[PDB]
Amino acid sequence: SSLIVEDAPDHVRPYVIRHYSHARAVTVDTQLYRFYVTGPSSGYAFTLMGTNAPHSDALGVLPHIHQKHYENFYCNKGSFQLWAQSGNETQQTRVLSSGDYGSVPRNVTHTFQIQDPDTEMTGVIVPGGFEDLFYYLGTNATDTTHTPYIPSSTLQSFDVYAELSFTPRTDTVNGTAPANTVWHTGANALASTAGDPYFIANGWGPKYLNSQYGYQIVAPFVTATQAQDTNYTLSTISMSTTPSTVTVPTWSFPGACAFQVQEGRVVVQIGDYAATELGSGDVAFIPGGVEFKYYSEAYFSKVLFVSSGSDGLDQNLVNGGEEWSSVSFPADW
Amino acid sequence: SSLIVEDAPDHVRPYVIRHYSHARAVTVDTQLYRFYVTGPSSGYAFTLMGTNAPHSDALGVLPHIHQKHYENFYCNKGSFQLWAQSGNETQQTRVLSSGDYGSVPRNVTHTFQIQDPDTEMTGVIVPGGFEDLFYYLGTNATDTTHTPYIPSSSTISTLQSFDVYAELSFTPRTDTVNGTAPANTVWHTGANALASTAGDPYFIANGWGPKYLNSQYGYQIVAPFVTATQAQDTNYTLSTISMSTTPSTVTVPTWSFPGACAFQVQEGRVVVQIGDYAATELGSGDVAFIPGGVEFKYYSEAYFSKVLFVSSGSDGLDQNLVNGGEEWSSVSFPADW
Ligand SMILES: *[C@@H]1O[C@H](CO)[C@@H](O[C@@H]2O[C@H](CO)[C@@H](O[C@@H]3O[C@H](CO)[C@@H](O)[C@H](O)[C@@H]3O)[C@H](O)[C@H]2NC(C)=O)[C@H](O)[C@H]1NC(C)=O
Ligand SMILES: *[C@@H]1O[C@H](CO)[C@@H](O[C@@H]2O[C@H](CO)[C@@H](O[C@@H]3O[C@H](CO)[C@@H](O)[C@H](O)[C@@H]3O)[C@H](O)[C@H]2NC(C)=O)[C@H](O)[C@H]1NC(C)=O
Ligand SMILES: *[C@@H]1O[C@H](CO)[C@@H](O)[C@H](O)[C@H]1NC(C)=O
Ligand SMILES: *[C@@H]1O[C@H](CO)[C@@H](O)[C@H](O)[C@H]1NC(C)=O
Ligand SMILES: *[C@@H]1O[C@H](CO)[C@@H](O)[C@H](O)[C@H]1NC(C)=O
Ligand SMILES: *[C@@H]1O[C@H](CO)[C@@H](O)[C@H](O)[C@H]1NC(C)=O
Ligand SMILES: *[C@@H]1O[C@H](CO)[C@@H](O)[C@H](O)[C@H]1NC(C)=O
Ligand SMILES: *[C@@H]1O[C@H](CO)[C@@H](O)[C@H](O)[C@H]1NC(C)=O
Ligand SMILES: CCN(CC)C(=S)S
Ligand SMILES: CCN(CC)C(=S)S
Ligand SMILES: [Cu+2]
Ligand SMILES: [Cu+2]
Repeated sequence: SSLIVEDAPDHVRPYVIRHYSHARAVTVDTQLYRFYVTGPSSGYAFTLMGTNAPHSDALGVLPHIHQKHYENFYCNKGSFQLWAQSGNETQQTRVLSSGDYGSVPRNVTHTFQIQDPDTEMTGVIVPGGFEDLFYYLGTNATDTTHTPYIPSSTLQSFDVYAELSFTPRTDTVNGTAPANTVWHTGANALASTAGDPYFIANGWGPKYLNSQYGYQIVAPFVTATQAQDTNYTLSTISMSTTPSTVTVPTWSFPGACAFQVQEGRVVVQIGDYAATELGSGDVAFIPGGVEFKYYSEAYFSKVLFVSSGSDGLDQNLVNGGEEWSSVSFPADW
Repeated sequence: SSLIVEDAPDHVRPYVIRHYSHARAVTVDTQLYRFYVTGPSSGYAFTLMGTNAPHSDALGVLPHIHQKHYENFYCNKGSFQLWAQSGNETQQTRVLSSGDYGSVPRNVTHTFQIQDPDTEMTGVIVPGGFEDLFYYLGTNATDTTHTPYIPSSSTISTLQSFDVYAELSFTPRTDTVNGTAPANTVWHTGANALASTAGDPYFIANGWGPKYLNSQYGYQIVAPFVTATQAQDTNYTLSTISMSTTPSTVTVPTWSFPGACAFQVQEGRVVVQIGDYAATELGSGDVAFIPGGVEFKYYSEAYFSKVLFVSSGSDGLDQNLVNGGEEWSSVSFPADW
């Protein structure tokens, strides 16, 4: 019943789960999957999973579609290539490195390939419960030492539909194809409407500065425009420390939310649990209707944030802030 | 008084300085430099600095050589391109992303260019005190909020006294493809070996260099960046050390080495206990400094942590772990103790 758990709970409650906790681990070939937030733990709001894997010369999965789930690919570290296509639109591919993001709405064909030896892919899937597929195809892993990974169609019920006619394009240059795309060389926009895949390289997407509680920079990844009926938001939030004269705000939202620290040290105080400090890869989950406070102990922290509903923490900070063109906040309060 | 400090001390002593602490910050144009370890703070053993900067369409510094300093470029986050050339050898260039490493021995022409918006370059220079150059080039920055960087002839002689020798004829090559040039190079697509020849620059992509597994105090994986082979008389080692937790049945070892050493956490949560100071837990980018001859203990509270480690001398912690370990081909440690 303590706040920190080794596997996500089997019912909705506040919790924190450390990076590389057991988290119902399974392996699929050389890949190791951890389920930090599950359907049961989030009341089916979303799934937050981590995949660690070594370099592979082959695709990590055969090309496929999910008709009822929206997947979000975030590169925690290392690098992996992601391919995506909607309808008959041109097929897109990007090589994601640390902090890069790839959006895969429902009905978008996709696959990936792990490039670097110490690669970690954080997946946020909406709605929650998609992890059953990985329990099913996976082999349970005890992983006593908590090592990141181990050194070395008919799945319609799980919402997986094969796309055997898809051929991942092979004309990648400087991490992107086709050639007329912007990747780490300029600004990236979110898709103009729902249904289309899109990618945002670390620090190149739109940002908003909120100065109500110290400085926080929200970099939206998914908004109402893209989520539509899937009804969620996703972004990174970067944070300064909170000045001594500023009260750390208490929040209570209609929907569940969660974050995974990427950089820095973030303290979270949820419900009646102790204020707890989270470091890299650690995850905090807050049920809808539960009060919480968070602040950065580090001088700069950045977290990956997901929320069920259209008016979660990220959107609130955006609406209370202003457009902003830097990954850094002002030097003066 | 307090193990944690906001600026590197003006003398040798155990300390920890948190990521983005003031650290006697200066700005050089859009770049913000923090001096986590200085000549005075390390007894002149080495300098460890952090440079945070936005994308630039221009070189971050005019091409130059240092005759008496060995520089080490480590990419904490973001990305920057680095060019390097030893004498008449082929000019090399790589685009470094998170966890990538570039080695620049004495007498090697080099320059860099910041590519990504949130870029952080950790520089380790031997011997220490090299930072005086940046005190001169730079303008003091108060940076009250500790933001990573601030949003939006005559010199010839001066620069030489700082061990900076301009190479005006050097033209950084412009035929980069997939983050590397020339074509016959290995970058994120295969193993990188440390240079077998002293004086030659070399690069190691994250996780692609040689590694060693030490199983004496839990699992630790050392990934050497600089060894005696390369350092020679500069007399130091540089590597990353990855760590598992320490099993309850294993005693966390107490270490002491003649030379000063230091580390900056890259990933995870690492507890350090130095001398008679209280144990302190370090996170992303935090730096711990241990004077030579001072006893210290460290362990990882995270299930996996990785630190960038530098040591003065030929047989510091990283070399010790290697000597007590075995060749290893994975960035992960075994699943069983
Ligand atoms: C830059 O790096 C990219 C990878 O990000 C390299 O792309 C790779 O290019 C090779 C050679 O063209 C492709 O392999 C070839 O694919 C064709 C088509 O299937 C096949 O007929 C050949 O037998 C060979 O296997 C490879 O698929 C492609 N990889 C990706 C992910 O696109 C690119 O070549 C690099 N450029 C340079 C100049 O180094
Ligand atoms: C892949 O990305 C690389 C950068 O990593 C691109 O290399 C860049 O290529 C351009 C044009 O060839 C170079 O600019 C040119 O430089 C010359 C010489 O100074 C000048 O005469 C031209 O006016 C122009 O400015 C650029 O310097 C070079 N960058 C680097 C760092 O090498 C490459 O073009 C990309 N390849 C593809 C297919 O996208
Ligand atoms: C996805 O495709 C299926 C089958 O064509 C279709 O029934 C469904 O409406 C699509 N869903 C969305 C959200 O477009
Ligand atoms: C999977 O679970 C079974 C049943 O409890 C166990 O015996 C086996 O060792 C597990 N496999 C792994 C790889 O952890
Ligand atoms: C969106 O999610 C919020 C928060 O969970 C929920 O209260 C609301 O009913 C949802 N809206 C729709 C139309 O489902
Ligand atoms: C570097 O070059 C200088 C000037 O040519 C030379 O005097 C010195 O011996 C060289 N140093 C090293 C370590 O090679
Ligand atoms: C810059 O800071 C240094 C170190 O504290 C100080 O010695 C120097 O005088 C400062 N420069 C100015 C102009 O104040
Ligand atoms: C190398 O450094 C160590 C530790 O500071 C020192 O004890 C040793 O004498 C040095 N060796 C040389 C050749 O300077
Ligand atoms: C394994 C990556 N993934 C989960 C985000 C899919 S291919 S759906
Ligand atoms: C600022 C980068 N640098 C220090 C490592 C040199 S060009 S010497
Ligand atoms: Cu999928
Ligand atoms: Cu230099």
